[PDB]
Amino acid sequence: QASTSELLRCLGEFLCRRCYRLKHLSPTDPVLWLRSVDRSLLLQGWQDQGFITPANVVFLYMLCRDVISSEVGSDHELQAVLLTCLYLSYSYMGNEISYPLKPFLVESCKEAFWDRCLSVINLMSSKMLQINADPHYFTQVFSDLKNES
Amino acid sequence: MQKYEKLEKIGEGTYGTVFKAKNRETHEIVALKRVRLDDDDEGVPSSALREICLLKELKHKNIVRLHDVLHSDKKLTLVFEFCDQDLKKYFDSCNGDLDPEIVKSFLFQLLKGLGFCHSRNVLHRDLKPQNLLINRNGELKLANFGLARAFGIPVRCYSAEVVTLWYRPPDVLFGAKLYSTSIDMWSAGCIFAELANAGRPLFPGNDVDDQLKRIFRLLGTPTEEQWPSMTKLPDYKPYPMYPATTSLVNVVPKLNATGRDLLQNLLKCNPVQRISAEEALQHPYFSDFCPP
Ligand SMILES: CC[C@H](CO)Nc1nc(NCc2ccccc2)c2ncn(C(C)C)c2n1
Repeated sequence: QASTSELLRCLGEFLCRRCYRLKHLSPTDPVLWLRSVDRSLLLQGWQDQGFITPANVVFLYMLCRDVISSEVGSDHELQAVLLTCLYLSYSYMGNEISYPLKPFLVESCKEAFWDRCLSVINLMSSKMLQINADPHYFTQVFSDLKNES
Repeated sequence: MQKYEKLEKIGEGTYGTVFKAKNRETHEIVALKRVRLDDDDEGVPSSALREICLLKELKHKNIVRLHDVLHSDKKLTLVFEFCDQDLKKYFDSCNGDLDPEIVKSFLFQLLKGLGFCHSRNVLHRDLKPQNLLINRNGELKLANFGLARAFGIPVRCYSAEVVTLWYRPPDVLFGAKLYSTSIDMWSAGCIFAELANAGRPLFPGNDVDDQLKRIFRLLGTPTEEQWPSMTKLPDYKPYPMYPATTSLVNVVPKLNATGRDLLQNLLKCNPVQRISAEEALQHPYFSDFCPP
């Protein structure tokens, strides 16, 4: 359970449990949305290597567990929120200096995406640093993600 | 914004435009960094969001202060404290001739800001004079965190394409994929040398090979005993052995023996051997000084 595929499944299973209103969501749906972005960035030459690693999935989960409401009303909304969290993980943890917006944007309203970005940073900036600076916090988050299966 | 009156354009940053502005309600002078969100230059918001995330957590007198972030139109405006000049311009204003006490003050303040970043698990990775802001007070502030990152989480590698060439350490020039706080310590040594001379870069190489040669020609070529993992680095190649007997006296004429010793401690080729910011501040070069 330290494989990337296993942890992504754990995240997908967590999202299905969190978002109880989404009756037709598959735990593979988030996995598919994340892999697609990472693959598209590789193929289009934005990165040399894939971003989705075990530690980056732990990071993304840490954002999702605090950001994503149980009251999300659609699968589309979940995707928009999750992809916001993913784009902030790319910007914070990624090895390239810039990532483009296009693969992450699924909404027609661009300004709602940037507003959600700032709202997430306001909530999470401290924890984003802490999970780097505090190895026991990282281990605790990684353990929680595992226990989501 | 609408809360702020634009007074003039300071310049372009790594990802946006920088203005001097006035807060229309408190009358305070600030600096605005404006970032366009409807790009044809596609990745720019990414570095800005990173800067916002880090600077929210880095509140120190020797790190440029982010006050607010506004989202108003198709733009993100970051509101910072205003500083009068950068060190690069300061060098032009004083004909590259700093008094020794200002040399000490600037290094001290740089090391305090850098020590604070390192202790909070942040690497700056773009330490150079233009990223150092100076006040008429004589206060120095580390700015421009767009290339910076948090560190500590398990990672395969970091980018070796960091730091402007002239300020990049030998290990990163040899393609090291993992580095620590040592990366910024080398760059601070490079700045120290500019301060303590005539404000010109110590190692102005034209490419990676030239850069490594410049460094080794002055400092001497490290041996396997001084640096056992040097030959195992991804872009290692054999260099000539230049002697470690070359004097630093004429390279940094504003520095005494104590000053030259601190410089050599920052400019160790083996990153493990480089002095930390915390230890540099305890160096006898700063023992009789002002702030504490
Ligand atoms: C854009 C060029 C200049 C590079 O140092 N950037 C700069 N320069 C600043 N001030 C120095 C300066 C003022 C006027 C002209 C030239 C340089 C400054 N003050 C706050 N900030 C940021 C952190 C928003 C500042 N940024």
